[PDB]
Amino acid sequence: GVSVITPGTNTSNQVAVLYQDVNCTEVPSNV
Amino acid sequence: KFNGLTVLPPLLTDEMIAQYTSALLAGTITSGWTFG
Ligand SMILES: *[C@@H]1O[C@H](CO)[C@@H](O)[C@H](O)[C@H]1NC(C)=O
Ligand SMILES: *[C@@H]1O[C@H](CO)[C@@H](O)[C@H](O)[C@H]1NC(C)=O
Repeated sequence: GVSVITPGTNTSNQVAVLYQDVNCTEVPSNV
Repeated sequence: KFNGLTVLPPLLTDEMIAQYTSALLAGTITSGWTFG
């Protein structure tokens, strides 16, 4: 699955993304 | 590791929960019921 982490649109529009139990070398900065 | 089925990990690890119980146990051996 894919989850989106947001501080709330009333604070910022930046976002982080969690790819659940996926090895981070096969996803397609901060990784 | 199946077809559409996944298992999510718990937020507290087992190390964290053992830390919590050792803090409770050191509170009671040493202060009685005053820390609660
Ligand atoms: C939400 O927005 C209102 C007005 O724009 C502001 O007063 C409030 O503090 C905001 N909430 C947060 C959690 O930033
Ligand atoms: C992802 O794959 C690399 C290449 O084999 C491996 O070194 C790494 O340990 C893997 N990720 C995890 C969390 O084990």
